[PDB]
Amino acid sequence: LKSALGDKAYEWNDNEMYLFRSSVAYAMRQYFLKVKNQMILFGEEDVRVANLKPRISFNFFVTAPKNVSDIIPRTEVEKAIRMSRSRINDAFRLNDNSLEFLGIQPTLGPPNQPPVSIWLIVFGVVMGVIVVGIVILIFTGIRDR
Amino acid sequence: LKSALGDKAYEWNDNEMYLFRSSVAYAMRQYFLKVKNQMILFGEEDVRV
Amino acid sequence: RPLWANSLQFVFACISYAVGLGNVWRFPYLCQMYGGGSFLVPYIIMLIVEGMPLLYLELAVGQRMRQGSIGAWRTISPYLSGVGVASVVVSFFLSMYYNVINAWAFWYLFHSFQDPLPWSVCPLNGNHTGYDEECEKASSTQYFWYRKTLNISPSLQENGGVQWEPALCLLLAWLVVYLCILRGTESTGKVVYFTASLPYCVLIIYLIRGLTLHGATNGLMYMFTPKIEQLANPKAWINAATQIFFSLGLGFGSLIAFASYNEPSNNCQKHAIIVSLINSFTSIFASIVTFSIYGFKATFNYENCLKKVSLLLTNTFDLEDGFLTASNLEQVKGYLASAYPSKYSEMFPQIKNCSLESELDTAVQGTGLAFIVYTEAIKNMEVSQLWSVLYFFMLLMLGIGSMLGNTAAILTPLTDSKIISSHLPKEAISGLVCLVNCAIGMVFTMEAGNYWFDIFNDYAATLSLLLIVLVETIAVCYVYGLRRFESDLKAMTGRAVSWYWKVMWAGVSPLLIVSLFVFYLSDYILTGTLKYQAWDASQGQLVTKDYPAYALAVIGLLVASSTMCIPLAALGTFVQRRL
Ligand SMILES: *[C@@H]1O[C@H](CO)[C@@H](O[C@@H]2O[C@H](CO)[C@@H](O)[C@H](O)[C@H]2NC(C)=O)[C@H](O)[C@H]1NC(C)=O
Ligand SMILES: *[C@@H]1O[C@H](CO)[C@@H](O[C@@H]2O[C@H](CO)[C@@H](O)[C@H](O)[C@H]2NC(C)=O)[C@H](O)[C@H]1NC(C)=O
Ligand SMILES: *[C@@H]1O[C@H](CO)[C@@H](O)[C@H](O)[C@H]1NC(C)=O
Ligand code: PRO
Ligand SMILES: [Cl-]
Repeated sequence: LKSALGDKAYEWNDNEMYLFRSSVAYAMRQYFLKVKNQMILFGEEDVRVANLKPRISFNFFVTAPKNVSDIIPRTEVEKAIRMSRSRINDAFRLNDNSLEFLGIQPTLGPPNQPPVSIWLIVFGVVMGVIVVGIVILIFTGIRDR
Repeated sequence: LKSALGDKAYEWNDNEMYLFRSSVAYAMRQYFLKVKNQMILFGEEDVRV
Repeated sequence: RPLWANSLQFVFACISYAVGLGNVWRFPYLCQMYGGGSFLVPYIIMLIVEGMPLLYLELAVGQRMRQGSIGAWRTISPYLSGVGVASVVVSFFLSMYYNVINAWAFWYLFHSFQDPLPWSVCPLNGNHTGYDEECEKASSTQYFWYRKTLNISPSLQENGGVQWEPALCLLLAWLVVYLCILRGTESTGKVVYFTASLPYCVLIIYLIRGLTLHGATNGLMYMFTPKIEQLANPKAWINAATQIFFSLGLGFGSLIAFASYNEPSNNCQKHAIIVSLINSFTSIFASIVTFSIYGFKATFNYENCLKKVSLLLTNTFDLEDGFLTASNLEQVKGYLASAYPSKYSEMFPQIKNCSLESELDTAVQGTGLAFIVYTEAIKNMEVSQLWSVLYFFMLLMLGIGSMLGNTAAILTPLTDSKIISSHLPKEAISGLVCLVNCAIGMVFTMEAGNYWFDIFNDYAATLSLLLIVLVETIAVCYVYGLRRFESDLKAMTGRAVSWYWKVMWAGVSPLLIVSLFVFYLSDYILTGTLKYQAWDASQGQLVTKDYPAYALAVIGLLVASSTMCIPLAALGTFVQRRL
């Protein structure tokens, strides 16, 4: 927190863990609607949390709605969160560098916007003016022989 | 939605009503902690729509 | 011959021929090489014994003999004809590499119209998740100056083929100088005048933007504090002296041509001081701007050595975030040893021993101190495009001025021989010179170009100028001098020369120059070989490698074919005069 928000940073009481668990359940609800076309009513009690600490770094995992022995495989939780990370972030005002998930890293945005090679353009134009000069000068030169 | 977001606007399915109910429950949890110093475990099923 | 005008010009031409890139570009790089306050003292000492009196001597000789840089010496003792030819060869070698600086300034100014600035963000790697490898070990700007503008190969042995972009920029720089030298020095006053006035309204803007950066006093307290330890390093003193002789132009035989035209009613003793001081002063001014901005960069680097490590600590043994600033840093670094020795034994070899004294000294070492620093203060401004345009326009203007001077010094003794100005008009002499120099300057733009530029920057000029300023003085004051010379009188009328100028350029200049010469050779001979600084991309830090053989040969030839013309001309007279 104190890195991202710097100040104005709220404190992390259990009402925040509640919101986090509920938002993760929302993300899981969304994934099993637009990929697998099912309707699974995840709840905030299906997101088990462990090893809370000062750094606030915990572990969590998700189980089926009412089946305690049914753990959703990790490689699907890693996809639901990839889908709705941009919406989990702003719920806490964090910015993808203060809400690390340690195994899911962002990667979307390469650089290629120049259509015209501005350097070339400018160089081109400039050389023009100077050539004009070093041509016309030569003529006024033969003018005064 | 379509006014504020204009575009990129998501759609309002029941997974959004779930998030809304849960967030309102969170707000209520916070109010009864810094005003009345109680601890009341509101849930998403206590927000009737 | 044609003359001057208004008079107030002559001194503006001298000021514009001396304020060039020897002050805003080469003096900071030098002062950084040898420790800052270990390069100033020598500077002043020199300037008050061997920089001012020889300037006065050169202007007086160029005014009384009334002729160019070769005709002036033949008229003293025709056995001394060579000195003009050496003074032309040196200026040729100088311009040949001096123009590539204007070439690089053009390239940067051209790239400074994009958005965002190309040296402000680093490219994305092979999986669009993070910056490239060289741009994390090296800053962004060092990656730009070493791998987008140069493509510098990591060894003087692994050469390549002519690059494509900086060659074209060199072509443009030579076209601009050839276009400006279309009016003959005898009348290039306008351009001269304009330079200087320009390049002074900028340095003060950067002095107001420098001295308010956060962490800009550490750089000053480094640039000024003295170390009486490096007052032994002989290369420092020979570099001080050569720095001077390169900045004023003593030996290039140019100043002579200038104090040659000008009408013979001057008061030369007050056009030497007013030049010399200003030159030196401007250099000090530049060294206060750069070594402030530079200082800021250093602090920035150090700040990160505290963030990461601390964050590193914060990540490992865990710890409530926002708890390991700077003092707390040492605090916890100490309390984590005596508490968790299980992993402290394996993390301790990692903790990056990073402290301000180093990162302030080895940050931007090299010939690009004026290119990979002034960007570290342009990528931290309000509207960076306009202000980068300003700074690089300043550099380009200074370079064009200096190059005007050099090309005039090489054309004056070529457009005087009734033989040559008989079957080649006055428009194709300048053309021939510019074409030849641009066709030879294509060796500095290969994939191993910066090393050849370092060679041509380190031996030629400096050594030649030195070895010459001695024969000049011993010619004017023990072959035909003091006597007939002090008989200046009707020339100006200043009734004499002050007995603080007779002593200084008849019995202190030669002693000190010869002493310094032997004092430098006593290190070059016993050192063994010579070492240069390569890039070594795989790490992003300059390493040192000993020169190959033929590079040593070229170092030898660049001094031989410039200080061995005087005795050859002496022999040419002694043996010509036979029948
Ligand atoms: C809870 O989830 C588990 C899966 O982890 C279900 O167990 C499966 O049961 C079927 C038939 O009963 C077996 O064929 C599978 O092999 C079981 N899974 C595993 C991993 O062994 C269990 O049925 C679920 N509970 C309920 C009430 O449906
Ligand atoms: C950073 O400093 C520490 C301590 O000054 C160095 O740790 C020492 O490493 C040497 C090996 O060169 C050992 O012989 C010492 O016993 C170590 N000291 C302690 C207190 O453990 C560390 O090597 C330095 N880092 C680097 C990269 O040189
Ligand atoms: C990274 O990019 C390559 C394409 O260059 C792709 O084939 C590969 O699967 C990607 N790897 C990961 C881990 O995303
Ligand atoms: O003035 C000259 O001739 C060059 C450029 C500045 C210092 N030396
Ligand atoms: Cl100087």
